[PDB]
Amino acid sequence: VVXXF
Amino acid sequence: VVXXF
Amino acid sequence: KREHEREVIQKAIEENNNFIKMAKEKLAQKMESNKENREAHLAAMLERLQEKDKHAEEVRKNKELKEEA
Amino acid sequence: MRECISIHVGQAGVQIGNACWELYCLEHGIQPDGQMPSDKTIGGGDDSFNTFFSETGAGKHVPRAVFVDLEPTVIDEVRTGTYRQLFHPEQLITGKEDAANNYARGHYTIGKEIIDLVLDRIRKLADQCTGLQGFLVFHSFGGGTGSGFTSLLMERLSVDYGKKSKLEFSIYPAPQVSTAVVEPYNSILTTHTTLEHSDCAFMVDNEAIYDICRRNLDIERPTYTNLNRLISQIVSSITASLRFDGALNVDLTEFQTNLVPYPRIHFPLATYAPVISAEKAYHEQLSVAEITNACFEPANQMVKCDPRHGKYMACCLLYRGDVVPKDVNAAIATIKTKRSIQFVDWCPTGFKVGINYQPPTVVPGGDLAKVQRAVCMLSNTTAIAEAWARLDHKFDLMYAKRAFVHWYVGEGMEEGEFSEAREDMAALEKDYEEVGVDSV
Amino acid sequence: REIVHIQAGQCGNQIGAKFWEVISDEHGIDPTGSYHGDSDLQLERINVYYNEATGNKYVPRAILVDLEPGTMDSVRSGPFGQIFRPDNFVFGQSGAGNNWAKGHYTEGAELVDSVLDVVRKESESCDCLQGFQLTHSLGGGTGSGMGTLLISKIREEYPDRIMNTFSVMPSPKVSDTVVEPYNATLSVHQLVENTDETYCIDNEALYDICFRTLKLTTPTYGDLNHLVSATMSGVTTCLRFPGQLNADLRKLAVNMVPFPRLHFFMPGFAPLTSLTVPELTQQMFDSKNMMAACDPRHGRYLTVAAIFRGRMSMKEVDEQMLNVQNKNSSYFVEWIPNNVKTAVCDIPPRGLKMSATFIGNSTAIQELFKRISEQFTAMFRRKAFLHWYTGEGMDEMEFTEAESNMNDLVSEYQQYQDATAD
Ligand SMILES: Nc1nc2c(ncn2[C@@H]2O[C@H](COP(=O)(O)OP(=O)(O)OP(=O)(O)O)[C@@H](O)[C@H]2O)c(=O)[nH]1
Ligand SMILES: Nc1nc2c(ncn2[C@@H]2O[C@H](COP(=O)(O)OP(=O)(O)O)[C@@H](O)[C@H]2O)c(=O)[nH]1
Ligand SMILES: [Mg+2]
Ligand SMILES: [Mg+2]
Repeated sequence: VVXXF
Repeated sequence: VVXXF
Repeated sequence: KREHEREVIQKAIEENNNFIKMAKEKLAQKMESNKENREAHLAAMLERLQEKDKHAEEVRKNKELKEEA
Repeated sequence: MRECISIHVGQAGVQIGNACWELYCLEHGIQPDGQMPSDKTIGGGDDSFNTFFSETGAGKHVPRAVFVDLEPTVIDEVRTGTYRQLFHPEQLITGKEDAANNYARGHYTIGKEIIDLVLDRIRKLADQCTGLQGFLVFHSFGGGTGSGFTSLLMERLSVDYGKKSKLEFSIYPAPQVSTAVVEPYNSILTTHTTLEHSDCAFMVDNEAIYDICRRNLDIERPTYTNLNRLISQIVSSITASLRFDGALNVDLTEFQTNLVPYPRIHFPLATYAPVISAEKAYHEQLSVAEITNACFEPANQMVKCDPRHGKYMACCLLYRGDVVPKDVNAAIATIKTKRSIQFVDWCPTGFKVGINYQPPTVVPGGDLAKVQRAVCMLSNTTAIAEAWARLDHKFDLMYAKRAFVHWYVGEGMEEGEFSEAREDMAALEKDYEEVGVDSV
Repeated sequence: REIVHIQAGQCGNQIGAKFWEVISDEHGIDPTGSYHGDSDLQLERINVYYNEATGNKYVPRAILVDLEPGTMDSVRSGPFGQIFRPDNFVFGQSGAGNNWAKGHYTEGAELVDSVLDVVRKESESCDCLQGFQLTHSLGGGTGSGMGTLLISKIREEYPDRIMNTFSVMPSPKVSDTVVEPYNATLSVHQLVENTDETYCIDNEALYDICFRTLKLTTPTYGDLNHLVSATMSGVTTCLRFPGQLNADLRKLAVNMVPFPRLHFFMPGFAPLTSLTVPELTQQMFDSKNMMAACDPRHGRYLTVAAIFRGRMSMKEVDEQMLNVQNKNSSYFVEWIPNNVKTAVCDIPPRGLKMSATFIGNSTAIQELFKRISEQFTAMFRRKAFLHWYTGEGMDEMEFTEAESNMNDLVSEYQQYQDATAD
């Protein structure tokens, strides 16, 4: 899954 | 009973 | 009556003295029993953490064999 | 002569101590810098107020007290507060790390680091006394310092002072302001340990005091400063006989004689009146006859007990202010008629009364109305045992699953110490039952 | 008095950094370390988390650690990077390719001695050190493996101080890494024996909150972290502001942990919008607002801390907190009376006018460990991926021990859930 702060 | 001379 | 008048007052001393005695003792026993029980709980804690330090070497000294082959 | 040394242990003990000594100062005309313009005996004195206050050269009246805590926050506020100048620094004794709501930490781990210093300072006060009566010890049942260190000090004081009287003011835990889930545990432990070292203990139930602040003073959510101000009035009533004197005054030790039939049955029930707001008190003055009646209304009790379902072993009335013998006598006659008030068969039914003409004062910005006359009833009723039962039930539920017991063992205590404390508490409830039974 | 902070690894240093950003704000501490606040309640208990350097500079008593430097330069380059004491940066290079073994035994152990040097520097300074709080993830290798090493190394030097962890549980919905069910079960094996109190931060819950509740089309890590910081400021409010209840780490553990092992908490926050007191109270006891993926109504509450922050009526909080215990009476174990406590802090968190932070030790937390153990035994029944570990010299038994030990913990939660009075 594509998750950057 | 409260009793002074 | 005079012999009895002394026996009564020295009985009171003996008993108030002994109250002070028992108390002083019952304290010193349960204060020492406490020191021992805590020192022990701390010792066993430090124990378990120090056998995790020798298991950690048996892992660093297990890999040190595998690497070299 | 007959000096009395107050010992304030832990937060509750200290904060209640603040309220009390502020109030005493307002009652004796003592300024927060210790100076007292009434006292002409400079440097010394024989007066009634000298049993709670020593004097110095400078003209400074100094509380015969010690404040002890295992952590500095609460006592630090005393050191910097309105009445800072009143004490001498050696009297305010602090640790660094508290007892974390742990009896074991208070009695042992942390307490042992400071017990000697406290006793050294207590001793230094005792040396100022021509004839010490004894000690008053203010503490919470629930705190770790309040419970554990108090037991330690009391045991140590039994040893260093033999059988000089030791009275407790013990704050009994209430859920509306409880700080620890384990307060039942701490309660049963200190009560057991202190039982044979305490001559007389006045339990203050916080739920009772929270109830009265809510109901009679219309305080929405009571604070500690609320409870303390009410509690102080009650303590003031009980110590009034020791700090004032007049023809009609009866010494507390006399009340003590009536109140304790056996050395273990030393927990009197306090009931105080009138607790009334300034709004209600305006234009409505309360009579000797009216406040006396309140004493038998359980809403005004200091511990949540029901004396009606229990039997009386004694009754004392500590009047202060505008009270005359004539009116008191008629007042009790009424209640002897209008109530039932069962006594055990082995006790007489007379009420021991004392009167101090010195009227109740109040603290500025207090919530309590300044009344002309007031009264504290001290009763020895079997119903007080209800307090033990509620706490013993709470204790029972947790120890069944040994819940939380591990924070105690880890500090050095045993399961045996628990079961033992609990057996004493069972005996005490049994004892409090045995006395209610009729004779043969 | 003083707490010493330790953040470790990618996740550890991210959530760690945000935690400081946030409470630095609440206490009115700028990125340089000066105070510019209005209220004196701010500096009352500042010493708990900050040292007072020369020039009235407040400095996070915080130690930063990693095996890759990647994350830590991001921090020093961050908004607050300079506030930190530069010496307290302690990062290796050899890294840990998300291998728990590399953090614990092999790659982490050469660096462990240098981290501990920095701890001692901060601990010797403490007027009264109460203990340590740690930030880290349980899916990775540095934070997971070397964090658990560190705890054990610190405990045997500070065995009577409190050990507290904000541990981040791994979920597939957030990391496609395959070995995470191994890393977690291995560190959880350490946590049960060596921490006093452990805040379970569940990513399945942080994602689901963000996607379901916050309607974030695609949630970022910073999105998840904005929840984590809200929680962390929430559960440490009582540690940092002059208060009554749970004012130090020990007094909290004593009120929260009835049995030494069962110390895994289910934190909650409200409002979760990112507003009334009866609404706050209900929300913070609702499944959706839980930061661990559990329905508390699937178990019983052993103990609970509730912290209400903001200007509100304390009578109302009192009546409401009694409300929810009465109505939900069945969900609180009988044999621990008065197990729910309530704090109230005047100072609202930044942005909100009033919040509610929840902290509960529920036997419903067993739901979270069961999910990890299903992910674990599925991979381990086949002995998959075990070369990455045994390679580093480990033993297959140490997996079983970690398996069976973690299974004991769940039983224990079920035991006390099924217990009764008389
Ligand atoms: N009436 C009244 N009760 C108080 C006060 N302060 C604390 N308490 C009660 O005392 C109990 C907690 O014990 P504390 O006195 O606060 O704790 P402590 O004696 O300082 O012991 P530790 O803090 O654990 O070292 C609770 O049940 C409180 O409700 C107070 O100022 N007034
Ligand atoms: N909530 C949150 N989780 C993270 C973050 N970074 C990594 N993780 C989680 O941590 C696990 C991987 O551990 P990681 O921190 O990358 O290991 P490390 O390289 O040793 O520090 C995965 O399950 C990630 O979902 C973050 O910034 N926030
Ligand atoms: Mg305290
Ligand atoms: Mg004089």
